[PDB]
Amino acid sequence: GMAHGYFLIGPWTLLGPLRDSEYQYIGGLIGALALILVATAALSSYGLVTFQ
Amino acid sequence: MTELSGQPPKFGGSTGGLLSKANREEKYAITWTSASEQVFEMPTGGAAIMNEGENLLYLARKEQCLALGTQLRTKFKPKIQDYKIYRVYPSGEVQYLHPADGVFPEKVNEGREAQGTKTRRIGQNPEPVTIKFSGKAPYEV
Amino acid sequence: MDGSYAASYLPWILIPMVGWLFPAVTMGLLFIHIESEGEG
Amino acid sequence: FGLYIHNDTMRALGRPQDMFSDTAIQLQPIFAQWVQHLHTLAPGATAPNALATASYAFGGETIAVAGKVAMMPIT
Amino acid sequence: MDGLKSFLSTAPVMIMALLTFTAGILIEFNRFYPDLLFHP
Amino acid sequence: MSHSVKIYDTCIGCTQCVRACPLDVLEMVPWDGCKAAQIASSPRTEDCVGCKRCETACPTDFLSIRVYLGAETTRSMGLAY
Amino acid sequence: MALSDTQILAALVVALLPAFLAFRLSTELYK
Amino acid sequence: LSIVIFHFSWKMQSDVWGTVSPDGSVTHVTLGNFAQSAITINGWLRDFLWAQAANVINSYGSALSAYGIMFLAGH
Amino acid sequence: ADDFANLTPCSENPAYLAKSKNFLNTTNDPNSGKIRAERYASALCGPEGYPHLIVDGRFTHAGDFLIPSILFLYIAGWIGWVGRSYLIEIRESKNPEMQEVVINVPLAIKKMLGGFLWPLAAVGEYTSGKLVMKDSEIPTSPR
Amino acid sequence: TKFPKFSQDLAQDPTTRRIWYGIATAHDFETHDGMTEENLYQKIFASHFGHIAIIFLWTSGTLFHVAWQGNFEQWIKDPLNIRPIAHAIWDPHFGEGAVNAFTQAGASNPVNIAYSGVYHWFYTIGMTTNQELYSGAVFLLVLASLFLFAGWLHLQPKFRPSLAWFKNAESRLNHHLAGLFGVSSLAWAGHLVHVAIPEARGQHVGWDNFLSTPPHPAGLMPFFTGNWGVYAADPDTAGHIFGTSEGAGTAILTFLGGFHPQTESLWLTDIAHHHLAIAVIFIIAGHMYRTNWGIGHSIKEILNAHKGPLTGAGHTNLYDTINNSLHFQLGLALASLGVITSLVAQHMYSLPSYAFIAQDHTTQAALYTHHQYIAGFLMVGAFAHGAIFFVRDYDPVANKDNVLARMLEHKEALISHLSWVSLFLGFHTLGLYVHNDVVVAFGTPEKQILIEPVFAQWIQATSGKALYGFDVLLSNPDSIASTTGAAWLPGWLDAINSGTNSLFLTIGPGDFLVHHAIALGLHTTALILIKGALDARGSKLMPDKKDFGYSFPCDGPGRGGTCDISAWDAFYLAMFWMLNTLGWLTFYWHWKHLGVWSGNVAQFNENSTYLMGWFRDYLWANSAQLINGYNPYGVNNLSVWAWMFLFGHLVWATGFMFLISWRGYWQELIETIVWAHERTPLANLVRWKDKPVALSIVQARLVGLAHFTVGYVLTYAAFLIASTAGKFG
Ligand code: CLA
Ligand code: CLA
Ligand code: CLA
Ligand code: CLA
Ligand code: CLA
Ligand code: CLA
Ligand code: CLA
Ligand SMILES: CCCCCCCCCCCCCCCCCC(=O)OC[C@H](CO[C@@H]1O[C@H](CO)[C@H](O)[C@H](O)[C@H]1O)OC(=O)CCCCCCCCCCCCCCCCC
Ligand SMILES: CCCCCCCCCCCCCCCC(=O)OC[C@H](COP(=O)(O)OC[C@@H](O)CO)OC(=O)CCCCCCCCCCCCCCC
Ligand SMILES: CC1=C(/C=C/C(C)=C\C=C\C(C)=C\C=C\C=C(C)\C=C/C=C(C)/C=C/C2=C(C)C(=O)CCC2(C)C)C(C)(C)CCC1
Ligand SMILES: CC1=C(/C=C/C(C)=C/C=C/C(C)=C/C=C/C=C(C)/C=C/C=C(C)/C=C/C2=C(C)CCCC2(C)C)C(C)(C)CCC1
Repeated sequence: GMAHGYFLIGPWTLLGPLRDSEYQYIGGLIGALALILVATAALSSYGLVTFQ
Repeated sequence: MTELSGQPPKFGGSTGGLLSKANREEKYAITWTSASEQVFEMPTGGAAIMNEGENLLYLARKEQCLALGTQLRTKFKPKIQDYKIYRVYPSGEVQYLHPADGVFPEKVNEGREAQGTKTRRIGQNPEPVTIKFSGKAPYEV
Repeated sequence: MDGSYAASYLPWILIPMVGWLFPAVTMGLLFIHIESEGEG
Repeated sequence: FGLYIHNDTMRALGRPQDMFSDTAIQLQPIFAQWVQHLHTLAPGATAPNALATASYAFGGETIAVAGKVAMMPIT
Repeated sequence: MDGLKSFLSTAPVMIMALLTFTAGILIEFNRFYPDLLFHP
Repeated sequence: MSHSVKIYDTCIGCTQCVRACPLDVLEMVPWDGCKAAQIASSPRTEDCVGCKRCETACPTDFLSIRVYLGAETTRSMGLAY
Repeated sequence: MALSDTQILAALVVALLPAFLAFRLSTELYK
Repeated sequence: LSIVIFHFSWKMQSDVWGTVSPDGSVTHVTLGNFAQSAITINGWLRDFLWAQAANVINSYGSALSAYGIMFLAGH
Repeated sequence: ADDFANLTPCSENPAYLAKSKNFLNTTNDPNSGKIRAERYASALCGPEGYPHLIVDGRFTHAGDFLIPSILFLYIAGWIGWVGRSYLIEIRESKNPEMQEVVINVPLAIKKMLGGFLWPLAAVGEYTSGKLVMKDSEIPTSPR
Repeated sequence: TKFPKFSQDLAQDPTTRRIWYGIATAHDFETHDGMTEENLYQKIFASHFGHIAIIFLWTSGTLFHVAWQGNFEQWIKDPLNIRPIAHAIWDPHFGEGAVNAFTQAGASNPVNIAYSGVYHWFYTIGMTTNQELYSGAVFLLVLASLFLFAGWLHLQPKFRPSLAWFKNAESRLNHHLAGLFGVSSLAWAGHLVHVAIPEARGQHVGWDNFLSTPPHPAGLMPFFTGNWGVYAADPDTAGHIFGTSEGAGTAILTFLGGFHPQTESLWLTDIAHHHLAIAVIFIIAGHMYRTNWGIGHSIKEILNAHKGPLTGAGHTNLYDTINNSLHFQLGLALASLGVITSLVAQHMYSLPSYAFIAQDHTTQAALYTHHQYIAGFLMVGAFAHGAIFFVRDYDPVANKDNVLARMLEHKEALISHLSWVSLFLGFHTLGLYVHNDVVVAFGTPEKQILIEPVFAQWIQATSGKALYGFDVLLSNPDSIASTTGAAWLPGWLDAINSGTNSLFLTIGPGDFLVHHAIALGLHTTALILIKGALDARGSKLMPDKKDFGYSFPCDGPGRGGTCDISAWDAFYLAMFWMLNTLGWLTFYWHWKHLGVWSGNVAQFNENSTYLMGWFRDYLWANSAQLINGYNPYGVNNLSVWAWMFLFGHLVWATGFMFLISWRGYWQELIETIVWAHERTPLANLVRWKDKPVALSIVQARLVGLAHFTVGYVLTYAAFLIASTAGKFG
């Protein structure tokens, strides 16, 4: 998670819609946090189904 | 069933062989006796070398073993009609599959019980409306 | 994006709720359901 | 094709600055441009005994015959 | 010979020959009498 | 699971279905309904994939061996994974 | 005249009733 | 190959072919519209297909009418 | 007296006249357009000036669909009748298929020539039993 | 695994197919495990309740969004110059350009304009404020709640209806004719007379006053006596102005035909009178059948009594044949409903009932296309369920020798003559079209075979259209059909003889050619569907096909090859021809009405004869605005329709993939992908719970058809809407 969340900042930070605003880094951060939340849900669901 | 013997064919490896299913679910084995070291087509792609004497080979599916068996019995100078095919479970349990009673099924044999037999023509199956709200189809009755 | 109709703060949170939360939750429930291997 | 779909969606939404284009998020064919430039400089340099470029599609003057243009650089 | 005759009598040769004959007829009839949209 | 493979009484015992079957679903068993004194049998339909080679092979006026595809298993789907 | 915020919120509460009844009909039809 | 030949046709009509003036001004066939239109699918549907199909459909009553006929025939 | 009021004869339509004074030549004859402007003037046109045809059945427009219908039906009856008789004759020649792919040109031309009496032969085969076969003597599929 | 619980076979499937098929067979209750007939009917009853409730909730959403985010009260003032809006847009994806483009129709925020004609409907029936629409939507919330609860309750054992209750056809027919159809039409005539008609005359009638304000000054006295003519009274004058009392009458039941001069729609008093008469007839008809009082008919006796010397057993046992086959019943319902849905489509555009809806050309086009497509789906489903009947429910011994079995007995004749009519139509319609195309191409358009549709013009004359001068029936004043003094005749003639509406649009050779294209399409779709239904039990390739069910992949490559052998495949093939037929008919309608609204009828009249005119003058030209919804220069309110046009093209082309390329190639590719996953480290940590496999053969056909149809409908909808809206008729 450390590795993945660290590098997941960049894409939206430099290319997302907030890149040309005064909230470029905040927009990248928000996108990365939402992505990590969805990925956590996916990981947990996989674990819930595969180890019954 | 007991234990299986035979030497693995001379082969360097393919990507077409066994996958996780072989260890997790089921696998198949084919044994055959060859008169010499001869090249044959690997059902998973490539050419392999069978050895003189006994040969055991593990394949992913029963149809692959049967395709190899037809190739052995149809494409070799002295024909090889000696191959036996088994189903191998991950528990170590081995199950003899082919040929069932020691005789190829193409030719008749005593002591065989007919299965799937229908004592009528196709055109004598009942009408589905006569069997609806059961669970059966006109061939199952 | 705005709205002059009554209670125009409702799409503000309902559009994310209908587009993100509702599908995520229902797909997760249906996923855990169709994969459920309880006998029967 | 995904780049095309992204550009269609961005332009439809009135967001031209978010498109892939020479005036927004540029995707310059840098290597092909460099090879075109190398071709243009070949006559007299890396091609000493060549008077002109092998093909004016790589660059140079706009060769025109009659009212039409025969061949010119292709950016 | 007999083989050449049996070949010239085959179905594609005969169908193309008849199509050519009919096309000649139609083309020439429209050459001498064009634009017959209907009978006077 | 598996498919269903039925053999009807129009069987002439030519055995071509057994030779065509690439998974050893069929056998020949003794019978007295035809001159060949043999009838096809499907004692191993759990291995049957349903490729219909037997039906392709059958010579009788409309097939004497009939494959009805049914519940799909990894053996019946021809899966090697 | 224009609908009021109270009217919008009152309709959501009312819609909570068809929601519960649809849940009940769904789960019973599952039986 | 359909995409390849469409690319060739449009690029040559936009950024290559055209009329040169006695002054030297180059007025291309479709006025250099490739850079902003060929980046979206709607651009290819409108400025390439729909726009340049105007000759094939209006070809009736002229020498190019067989081309419109074969157009419909291919469809 | 006032039928087809939405149509006027092409000789009375100004659009038809303005277009017919520019009718294009059809063949090598430079008077084919004038021949068109003469011939089509008798039929009914319309606002656009293009001649309209009347398949209504009235004999004042018998040339619009009746005469061509008779001609086509005659030719097509001839074709089908001679082909069918060729097939019937060939059927009893021990190997009809080979004669269906390799034509029996003598018999074929003979059957084609005797096709001008095809309606008489059709009626004659109907009154006997050569035209229509009985249903229980025809193969069918299960119901 | 558990899912799906109604099929052990699918439940034990170890592949992803298990999922797909579990979704695809849910509603086929008959093939659930352990299903009985009684449980079947009970589950269907409760599903029906759920479906009605869903309909009510949908209508509630429409009412609610018009009342909350629309411009209903403003649109009522200036209904010809204001565009009705459906609901507000909330999309965080929008940029400034799109925000500007969609704050339209006077709105102060992004909005879509409605094309369902719902504003005209709600305004015509007497609603005038947002509060009324909101109260309606809350009431529909309650009605849906009631039907949902009823559906739940009838699954409870004590309230579970018996099979004999479901099989009581006589009582249900009586109730549905007299009560469901009759009393509903009566109550609607009461709403018209009490609310809608007074509202149209400037009077308010709502729950606050409707008790103390009669619909007529005389009130019920003439009804219970003779003197019914008092209600025909003084009708609204020609100068009546909708919503005000200027020129308003007092009558409640009239029969003056024609259209309201200002609103260009049927008179509300005519509509009320129609519903009263229909109510009377339906109530009378709902007494035909026997129930609990000896009087009444047995449908079984009627069917058994109708035998002829030339139809064998006649209709014997058809009562049980239909009463025991839900697929026969559903096919009948679907066919009849599709016919009357096409009827609705043909009459609403021609004889509209909602005030000012005729001048709203995009709504008219959209509603016509909508109802025609619904009709096509309904017809295809009708024939598909007829095939399912033949497969699952048809009984040869009880239906022996009757008309049903006799249809199978000569099925080869039916199929062959359908083939012949399709070939006839196709050959010759295509030949005339191509002749016209070539003859116009070479610069000699005078040599076109232009057949005047004399028969339909003559029919128009029989109804009064004097344009053609046929002088037959209602086009001849001396006719006994026109010398009757019918109160509707002056208005009907005045409407049908003005070239200002869509009442019997003038027709010419283009209409002839497209009508034969329509005949070809109907015949070929019917041929496919009927060949599938009549061969579903068996042919010579598959003499035992009834043992293989309605839907199955094939019969293998043997016996010549048997791709698309099942009757389901016949449905799937016929779907393409239905979509093609509807394309032709909607092209015809849209182009003709484009000319009508633009005043330039000459374009369609002179260029619908050759197909290049259809190509350029209809498809190519009317795309100009649609295709410029977004361009390098900016964005307008047509941007959504342009993007949807492209979206439909994409979905259609995507379905081509499933249709053209069949399954084994994909299974091998998926096997390579499975190997790639099982051997890639880190990814090896994760494994699929279901074995990935290629989509099945039937699944492929269905998914490809679904993409084909979605793309079809969306492409044409975006085109129709955007062209008619950018041009404004
Ligand atoms: C499939 C339907 C169809 C039909 C209805 C027509 C019909 C027609 N076309 Mg057209 N056309 C079609 C398809 C069709 N076309 C297609 C697909 C194309 C694209 C290739 C064209 C392109 C086209 C062109 C370019 C032209 C036409 C023309 C014509 C007209 C010329 C007729 C004529 O005089 O020829 C010949 C007339 C005959 C009578 C020939 C038959 C003679 C037979 C062989 C002799 C038999 C007589 C018999 C012995 C008598 C016995 C009588 C019995 C009672 C005993 C005609 C009305 C021409 C025109 O100018 O239109 C006005 C023309 O130039 N068409
Ligand atoms: C379209 C894809 C995309 C995009 C747009 C970006 C965009 C970006 N990336 Mg990312 N990246 C990507 C994909 C992408 N990345 C992928 C696929 C990977 C591989 C998984 C990476 C992995 C990667 C790493 C490892 C880093 C970035 C970083 C960055 C940012 C560097 C630019 C900058 O701000 O300058 C400034 C850059 C720096 C100041 C570098 C940080 C220096 C620190 C102090 C490290 C010092 C090294 C040393 C070992 C200290 C450790 C101390 C320890 C002993 C206690 C930038 C916004 C950097 C970043 O996030 O900025 C903090 C960075 O560290 N990227
Ligand atoms: C089936 C009818 C229907 C439809 C198609 C829509 C459509 C829409 N609504 Mg609306 N809504 C409806 C009924 C409906 N509404 C009713 C009756 C109410 C009053 C309770 C509301 C109150 C409501 C609010 C407050 C808002 C919307 C909004 C929206 C838009 C965004 C989606 C959303 O957030 O919804 C959310 C919906 C709800 C919170 C209430 C549930 C709606 C009904 C009662 C349930 C429908 C169930 C349906 C029949 C199940 C069948 C599904 C089928 C596929 C099987 C969208 C265009 C948003 C908007 O205006 O966008 C700008 C917004 O914020 N709706
Ligand atoms: C009396 C006036 C007249 C004149 C000025 C012409 C002039 C011409 N004709 Mg024409 N023709 C005429 C009458 C006339 N014809 C009549 C009455 C018919 C009806 C039978 C035809 C049918 C006809 C056909 C079918 C052809 C010509 C062709 C030609 C050109 C080549 C002449 C030639 O002999 O080369 C060579 C001649 C031929 C290849 C065919 C000779 C025509 C005979 C009468 C019919 C034989 C066809 C056969 C029975 C069936 C076709 C099978 C095929 C393998 C040949 C030439 C400029 C040919 C052409 O157009 O060149 C491309 C050609 O193909 N004409
Ligand atoms: C007067 C008593 C009565 C009434 C009111 C009803 C009413 C109804 N029954 Mg019921 N039934 C009754 C007695 C009654 N039944 C009895 C005694 C029995 C036992 C013998 C049954 C047994 C029975 C069964 C088993 C079922 C029904 C079902 C239904 C529903 C049919 C589906 C539907 O909603 O379409 C509504 C139809 C109409 C409103 C009229 C048809 C409209 C026609 C086709 C054309 C449209 C006219 C007009 C142009 C529309 C305007 C359009 C508008 C948008 C402007 C319906 C609401 C079905 C159901 O859904 O269960 C919940 C069902 O399964 N009934
Ligand atoms: C109107 C009443 C009606 C009733 C209640 C039924 C009932 C039934 N039908 Mg029938 N049918 C109908 C109408 C009806 N049908 C129509 C109108 C058609 C023509 C299309 C058909 C044609 C038909 C066939 C060919 C078959 C059935 C079958 C069945 C049975 C199985 C249903 C099932 O589980 O499938 C579930 C359905 C699906 C999984 C697919 C749903 C497709 C959705 C609605 C469309 C998706 C649209 C897309 C997502 C839009 C994207 C939008 C976005 C891009 C913007 C079932 C008992 C099947 C059967 O079992 O035979 C006995 C069968 O083979 N029907
Ligand atoms: C434009 C596309 C197209 C065309 C032309 C056809 C054509 C036809 N379809 Mg078809 N179909 C199509 C698409 C098409 N289909 C698609 C996408 C599907 C879904 C997969 C179907 C599925 C389908 C089914 C299931 C059935 C048909 C049927 C038919 C026939 C109906 C009879 C008719 O039209 O009259 C006459 C025929 C025509 C007008 C077409 C022939 C046109 C040629 C040009 C005539 C001239 C011959 C030509 C000169 C030959 C010389 C070749 C040489 C030059 C090389 C007809 C031949 C029905 C049928 O078989 O009818 C009995 C039928 O059952 N179609
Ligand atoms: C492919 C299948 C092949 C074969 C199978 C086919 C089967 C049949 C299928 C379809 C058939 C369709 C119907 C075809 C017939 C259409 C008839 C038609 O078009 O007619 C068209 C004609 C047109 O001529 C009419 O002439 C009349 C003169 O009065 C009319 O009034 C009109 O002026 C004029 O339109 O109409 C008539 O039928 C004339 C009827 C005159 C006599 C009416 C007798 C009944 C009335 C008697 C008096 C009543 C009241 C007296 C008045 C006052 C005192 C109370
Ligand atoms: C628009 C064109 C329509 C194209 C349809 C297909 C054209 C092919 C012609 C079909 C001939 C069928 C041969 C029948 C074979 C036959 O002759 O059987 C003989 C049959 C005699 O049987 P009986 O009538 O004595 O049988 C008693 C009945 O109780 C049972 O049928 O006579 C008829 O059925 C005549 C009706 C045939 C016409 C079919 C009806 C078609 C349209 C029906 C319109 C309904 C209107 C109802 C309004 C109240
Ligand atoms: C004592 C009694 C009688 C007196 C009755 C009196 C004194 C009044 C009766 C009034 C009645 C019976 C009113 C009935 C109203 C029914 C309605 C309103 C039904 C359905 C509405 C629906 C289904 C939904 C409509 C929709 C809504 C909500 C919209 O807003 C949009 C349109 C649409 C979608 C259609 C008399 C003496 C007579 C007989 C003897 C007994
Ligand atoms: C498969 C099948 C089926 C079927 C299905 C379907 C889909 C059908 C259909 C069909 C149809 C879809 C039909 C239609 C029809 C129509 C009609 C029948 C009409 C009638 C008419 C009339 C008679 C009219 C008349 C008139 C006129 C014209 C005008 C003036 C007025 C009058 C009225 C005189 C069933 C299930 C059943 C059974 C099983 C099998």
